[PDB]
Amino acid sequence: ARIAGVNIPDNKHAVISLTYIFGIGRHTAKNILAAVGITETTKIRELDDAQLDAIRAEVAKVPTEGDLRREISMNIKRLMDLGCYRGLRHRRSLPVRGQRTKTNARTRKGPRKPI
Amino acid sequence: LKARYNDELKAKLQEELSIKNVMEIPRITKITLNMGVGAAATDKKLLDGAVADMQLIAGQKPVVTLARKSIAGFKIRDGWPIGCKVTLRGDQMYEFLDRLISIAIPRIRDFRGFSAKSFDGRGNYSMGLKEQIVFPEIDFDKIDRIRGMDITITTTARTDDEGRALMRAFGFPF
RNA sequence: GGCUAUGUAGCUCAGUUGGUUAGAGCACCGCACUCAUAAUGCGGGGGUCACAAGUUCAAGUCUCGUCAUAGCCACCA
RNA sequence: CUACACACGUGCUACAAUGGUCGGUACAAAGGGUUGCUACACAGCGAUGUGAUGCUAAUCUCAAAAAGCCGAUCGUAGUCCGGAUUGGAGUCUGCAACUCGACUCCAUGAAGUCGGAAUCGCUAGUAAUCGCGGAUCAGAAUGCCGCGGUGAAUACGUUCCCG
RNA sequence: CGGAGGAGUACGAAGGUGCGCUCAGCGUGGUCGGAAAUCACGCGUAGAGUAUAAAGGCAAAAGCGCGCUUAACUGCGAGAC
Repeated sequence: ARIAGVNIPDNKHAVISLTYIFGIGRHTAKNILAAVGITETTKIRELDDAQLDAIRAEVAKVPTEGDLRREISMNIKRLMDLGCYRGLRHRRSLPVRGQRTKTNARTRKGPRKPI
Repeated sequence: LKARYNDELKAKLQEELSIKNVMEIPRITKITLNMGVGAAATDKKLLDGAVADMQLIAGQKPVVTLARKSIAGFKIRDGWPIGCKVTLRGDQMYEFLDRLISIAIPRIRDFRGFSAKSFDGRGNYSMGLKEQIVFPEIDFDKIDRIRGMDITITTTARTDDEGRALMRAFGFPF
């Protein structure tokens, strides 16, 4: 099926399939299915068009994909523009939540660089 | 469309622009579809994919556009083919416009993607639509990678305001 | 005054086939072995063609010129 | 004292099927508790809040042992593996959590598919693996010092390495 | 033994014919895609091209396409340079 603009897997159960959308986790999928009425373990290929429409309508009430990406970018850019300590860390591409930088910062600062 | 423009949009546009003569009423002449593919001579599979996509989006057989001149910077020579193009006129272009404004725009994630201006000062409009998807075609399985596309609407309007009036009458967002 | 020849990693060298840059070995830098060195083993990154002009698959791979360099010819009265 | 182009030592969590998730259901030892530990009820998805009860403790409490067993599901995929990093919303200690705390919920979902030359521990209730407690301490353990659960493989021998 | 450059080939189509078409540059607009690729519209405009050196030429284009083809024939040849 194609939900919220992406093609989710068809053979996987509904809860696992719906977490393939940027902005939906297991809890959110678990709540959407409960709200609509579809059983948790039903495969995607076994849903009818009306149930697919119901899921597609339920997905509309939470931020997803492009909108959520835009909002996160807006927050980070606002921090960098303002210039507080957190924005300075974002500019420098260093840890933002107070972790040590003497060692062990490879996720933020990328692979090692020779001198 | 067709009958709609023939029956009301003509007099409605004449009212809108205070046009003196029936011929000075703007009309839309042709719609041209273009794909420009680089490195086509490398494989030619992407070229066949381009001609296939064109044949589905527009119910006409495309023609491949050959390279003119030979660029050292790119890997092209004047011999190789580097694109595909189609021209739509009359009923075909009218149905293409109808299907476009019906299906494509709702499906694309960004909304009101066409800007306000996008004008050459000649009443001719151009839009660049990303990905060959967002059109009635084969499902995502059993197709190649997405390919962007260029739509160009060439009209008899003399000025940009006349072009904008024609598009708004047709229902174009801008 | 005349001809020939050569000019590319830090050094030594191949360059090649005008698409194409280019590859090597030492060297260097990190790691290891050692009480500490050397020797030794492991991993890695490096040159864009002596330049100035033109023609074209800019081309280091063609042609001209300037410089640096090596060679030997500069004779008979 | 927490800086950050880099280099090293000691550890933790993994790279999955001898496993992950969900439901049901068993079996410890040791230790701490009056500025303290709290049965139970209500509110909250939750960390927690409010009321209230017993305890100066073989009497009341921390307290749920976890791996285990039974049933379902996932079927080898960077995945229902992994849990780093980042956006948003909170709780508590404290005069005060910006530099610079711990924890909770939603979202995000990085490297990693068993590791070169080399090098370390261990001979039996040992190694391996699973949880529980304490001192320091308002708060702040993957460290340190302890406690139990499940429970192996291999030793022909002294030629070589170290003492 | 004055000043500058080329040749010792290529092509069964790059020959014949019928029909058809015009280059190059600049400016706007348009996904990747930019100084420069393909698409659309304009403005000045032969500055393009002609297998290859230069010169004399080239709109009935001698420049560029497509279909059919072998006149890249045999015997000659008034008259000229």
